[PDB]
Amino acid sequence: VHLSAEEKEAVLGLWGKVNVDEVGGEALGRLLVVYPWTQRFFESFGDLSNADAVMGNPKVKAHGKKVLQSFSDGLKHLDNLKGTFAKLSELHCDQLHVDPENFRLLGNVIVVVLARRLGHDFNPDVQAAFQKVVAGVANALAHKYH
Amino acid sequence: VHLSAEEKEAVLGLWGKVNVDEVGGEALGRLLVVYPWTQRFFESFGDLSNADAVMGNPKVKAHGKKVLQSFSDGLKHLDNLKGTFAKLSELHCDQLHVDPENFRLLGNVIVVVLARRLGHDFNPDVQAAFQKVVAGVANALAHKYH
Amino acid sequence: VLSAADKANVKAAWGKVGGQAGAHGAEALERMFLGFPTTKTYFPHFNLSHGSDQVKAHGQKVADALTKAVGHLDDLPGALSALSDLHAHKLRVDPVNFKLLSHCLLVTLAAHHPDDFNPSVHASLDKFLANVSTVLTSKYR
Amino acid sequence: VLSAADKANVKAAWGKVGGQAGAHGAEALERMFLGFPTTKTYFPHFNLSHGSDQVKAHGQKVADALTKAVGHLDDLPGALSALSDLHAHKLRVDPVNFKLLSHCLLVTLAAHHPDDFNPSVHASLDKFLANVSTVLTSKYR
Ligand code: HEM
Ligand code: HEM
Ligand code: HEM
Ligand code: HEM
Repeated sequence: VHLSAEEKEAVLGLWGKVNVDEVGGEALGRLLVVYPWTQRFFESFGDLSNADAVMGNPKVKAHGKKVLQSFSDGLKHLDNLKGTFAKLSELHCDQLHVDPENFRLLGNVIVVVLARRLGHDFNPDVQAAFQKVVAGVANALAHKYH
Repeated sequence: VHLSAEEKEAVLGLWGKVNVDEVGGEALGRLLVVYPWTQRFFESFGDLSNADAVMGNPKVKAHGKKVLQSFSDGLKHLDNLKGTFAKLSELHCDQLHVDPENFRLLGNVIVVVLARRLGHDFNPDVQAAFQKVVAGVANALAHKYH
Repeated sequence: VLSAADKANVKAAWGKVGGQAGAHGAEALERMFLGFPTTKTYFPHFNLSHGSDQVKAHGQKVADALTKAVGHLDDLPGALSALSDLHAHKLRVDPVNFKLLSHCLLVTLAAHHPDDFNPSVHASLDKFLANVSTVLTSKYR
Repeated sequence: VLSAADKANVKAAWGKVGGQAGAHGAEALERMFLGFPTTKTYFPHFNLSHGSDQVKAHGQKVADALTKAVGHLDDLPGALSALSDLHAHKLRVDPVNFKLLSHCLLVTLAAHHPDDFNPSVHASLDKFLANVSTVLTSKYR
């Protein structure tokens, strides 16, 4: 996408104060409890019938950390998010068969967790800067499709 | 868009059978009818308050053909949709403020129209090739957004 | 929240389809598996090339399911009783796949009934399906 | 659908919000106008700045519709007739804007009360706002 020259700092700045590790485990876990139908892609993760079990399950954390790691090792490469998620979308389309609607759902989920985290410092203007980024990933990942 | 040699011959094989004057007016008319909220961006186009008033509204038919004429030109350049649709994007983005979602609804209403009028000549396969293109036009117009 | 109109158009349009309904359930699924391949993964045990006895059999079960809803317009939740639980908490069907199966069911009807598929009927059938969708995806929670 | 757990999760979460309801109804709107400009058209008459009598006057009101719903979860339709006909007829407020206003209200509640907001209250509050939305997106005709 096209963030400005000020929005570039709003994001880059607070990505440095968010423990992407925990966030990654909270976004993925928060998704699965909120959007139940996605548990179908993680059935080899064990049990996910109760909110607690899911937000405890060590697998979700280990993977969450992976989700947010690429989110970050993708940040800064903004103007070409299409070249950063290539194989990564191939994998999603051909291998996983995920529907891109779900990428907009996750970007939204992560975006709320962050709020729970930086609290008061996650002012409206920062939300609007992340809002465009998460759309950029969300649409980059939906690239190699049909 | 990623259109294979066969997929491509099918789509273009199909536009030659489409009467643009006719199609463009029934699609945009059905849009204003099936999804009421859409009428707003228009309003000025006169008395809209029944299938008959929108179908019969002259202006709905004219605009409906410019729309298709664009979809036509766009088709003539599947290889570089974004470029083609650039100018039209900040027209719907800045000028119009149309949620990019409506671009796919319209696309998906044009498909229901190609079918109502091409019947058997709109076999499952051809429609599939065409569903691609629709995404392409939607993602294309949803480019220069802000 | 179906106006009295939609209840009539839906009953007529479906009613005019008559016998053909089954054939439509199937056509609607091919047009889906090929238009939105992401949806084929719920049917790996099936063979879905074209007019194969399997899609043909599932398709009739699909049309019959709508024939009941069309006939129980007032109480849709009960009418579907188990199709919803069998969709939400079990196969765990993503909700977009309902959206794609409605437009490909609609497109079928148009290809076969351009005669009686006026804009009004089109709008009413669209609601009927969005309605049938919330139901199948309501027991998500 | 809002089940008993959902009903008691909302009430027990909204109850906590208390008097801030107004400041949080407004923040959300304000977050919406910024995060999604395409919604700013629905208000060419407000002073749409970081708070001007308008956004908080409006927020204050949005905060009350919800409190009404939150107090009538059992039967929202009746207790939401007006607004539904104000958004699905008079104003033709495009359906997908309720999706972007809910989000922001979730990002607002979550930034201010990060300790009641557990995964269940979240899941539960994503269904209130969903079924309130659907309600305000019936009237359409
Ligand atoms: C917001 C965008 C998302 C990002 C950045 C993301 C990224 C990733 C990454 C980093 C991997 C690495 C796998 C590899 O290459 O070996 C992965 C795997 C995977 N993703 Fe995502 N993902 C996203 C959204 C989703 C969503 C929402 C779903 C499904 C509902 C999903 C389901 C999966 C699954 C099942 C795997 C493989 C897990 C396994 O087999 O162990 N992803 N994803
Ligand atoms: C296939 C995608 C679309 C294409 C090809 C397209 C193209 C066109 C063209 C050529 C114009 C003239 C623009 C001008 O100079 O004012 C137009 C205007 C407009 N379009 Fe579309 N459009 C698309 C989809 C839609 C959708 C989904 C909406 C939603 C309601 C929309 C709303 C409008 C409005 C408000 C106008 C201006 C009214 C007027 O000029 O009288 N368009 N469109
Ligand atoms: C909205 C219309 C739909 C209706 C009314 C409906 C109805 C049906 C019917 C009648 C069956 C046969 C159940 C039985 O064994 O008795 C069924 C099962 C199932 N449905 Fe649907 N369904 C709908 C949409 C979908 C969607 C969107 C998907 C695809 C993504 C889907 C995937 C399946 C699968 C895999 C099964 C069972 C496989 C089998 O045992 O034959 N259905 N559905
Ligand atoms: C959580 C769901 C929503 C609730 C409950 C809500 C509530 C309200 C209320 C209470 C009013 C004021 C009625 C009065 O003055 O007596 C109203 C009007 C209005 N709403 Fe919403 N609203 C919602 C979503 C939206 C959305 C998403 C939009 C579009 C962005 C929107 C746009 C407006 C506009 C255009 C008015 C005009 C009111 C005026 O000019 O004073 N509302 N809404």
